[PDB]
Amino acid sequence: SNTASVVVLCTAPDEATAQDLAAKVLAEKLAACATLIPGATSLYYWEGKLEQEYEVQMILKTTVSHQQALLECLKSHHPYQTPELLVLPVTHGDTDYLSWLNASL
Amino acid sequence: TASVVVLCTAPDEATAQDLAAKVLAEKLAACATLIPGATSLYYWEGKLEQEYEVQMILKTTVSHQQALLECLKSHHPYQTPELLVLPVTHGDTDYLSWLNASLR
Amino acid sequence: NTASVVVLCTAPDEATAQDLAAKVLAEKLAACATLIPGATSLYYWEGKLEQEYEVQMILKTTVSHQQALLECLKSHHPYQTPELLVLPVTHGDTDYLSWLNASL
Repeated sequence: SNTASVVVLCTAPDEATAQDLAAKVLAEKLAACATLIPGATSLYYWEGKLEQEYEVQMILKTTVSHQQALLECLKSHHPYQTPELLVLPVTHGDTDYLSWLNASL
Repeated sequence: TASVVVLCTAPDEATAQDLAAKVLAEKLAACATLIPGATSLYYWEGKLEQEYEVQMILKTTVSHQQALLECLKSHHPYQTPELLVLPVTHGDTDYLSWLNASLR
Repeated sequence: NTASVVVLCTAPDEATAQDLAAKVLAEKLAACATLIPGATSLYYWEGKLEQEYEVQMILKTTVSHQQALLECLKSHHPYQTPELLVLPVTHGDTDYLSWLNASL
């Protein structure tokens, strides 16, 4: 059987950072795959001020058994103090793809 | 305190940015990420439509999700825009703390 | 009114993504498909870091159709084993969800 999987959402200030973060967690085998979507814009209040920054949206694939380690790793290498680090559950997926995801870890 | 992620689409960046600033000011979401350059396909009144759109991803909590949806829906140019809620099973403690603190 | 879900699938290019979306829509296995080109997928293969420019697909459907959608998507997909993951929708705008269920 395959271990339950998840997708992790994280945002980086730019493409270089996003790729460095992705390369690192992939090497550490904490994620099986990482999708980087550049050209994004994030709006949020930071200490009372409305900010609007350019960001690269990251979507990382891994399993529940690695999510904790993945977030800890991402947070350490991330330039931001409190980066976006959210985990969404994958309730279902193609069996063979999930096997590859599991095998990659 | 359970966090959730909300999916919404807008016709252009101006409208998307307007929607975000609005819900952020009302403290119904802590953050909104906009992704332009997208395309949506769906049937409408019998024909397959293909529209250029901006994908929105907002972060909030279960306690605020309903109010967030109503507000977005109200200011959205469309009558029935995409408004979907996905559950967050885990997240960095500090980020989640910041998210909750940013809400109403 | 069946529970809805969102399906993530990655396509190698814009043409493939639109063809896949049109196909599943015609088959009534999804209600809507959002395509985000310009995405980069990173993963190890044969021992070396692969970097592919792809299209991120986000499809809307219900749990009663998730399995059929995945099978249709995989079959028409040019890759042998494309990314095919299902995320649950725990909530959403009532009218939107009704339209979603009705489109199926």
